[PDB]
Amino acid sequence: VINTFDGVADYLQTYHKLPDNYITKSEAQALGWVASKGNLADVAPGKSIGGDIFSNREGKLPGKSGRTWREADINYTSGFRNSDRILYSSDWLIYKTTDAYQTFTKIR
Repeated sequence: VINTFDGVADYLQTYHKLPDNYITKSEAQALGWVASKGNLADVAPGKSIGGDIFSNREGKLPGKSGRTWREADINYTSGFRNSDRILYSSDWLIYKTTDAYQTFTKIR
C-alpha cells in the first residue's frame, strides 16, 4: 500500500509490478467509471489509477524502435486524480510530472 513516485519505483523496480493498489483505466472503466463523478475510492478503496500505456502522445518521453511507456497516478487518497503523475518506461526509466503531463522531469 503506497502512492509516492519513488515508492512506486522502488516497489516496481524490485518486484517488476506496480504497488498493491494500482489499477489501469481499462479496468476502472469496465469496473464502472463515470466522468460526471470520477469515482475511485468507492469502487476501489485505498487504490489509484495506473497501469495502462502512455503512447507518448506528447513527444515528452524518449522513444525507440522497440520500447513502451506506461503512466500511473501519484499522491492520491480518496476522490479523483490530480496533477501528480509518474511515467515508467520499458527501458527502466522513471519520469515524473506535477502539472498533469504539462511539463516533465526525470527522477531515475
